[PDB]
Amino acid sequence: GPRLRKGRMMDVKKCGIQDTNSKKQSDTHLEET
Repeated sequence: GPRLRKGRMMDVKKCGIQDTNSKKQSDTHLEET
């Protein structure tokens, strides 16, 4: 009934991947800031 805000179910049944100091790359030559 009362309006709600974001918070829909997300990765809950998954292992919950954690990225502390990890980095990702793409096809185009991209740099991490």
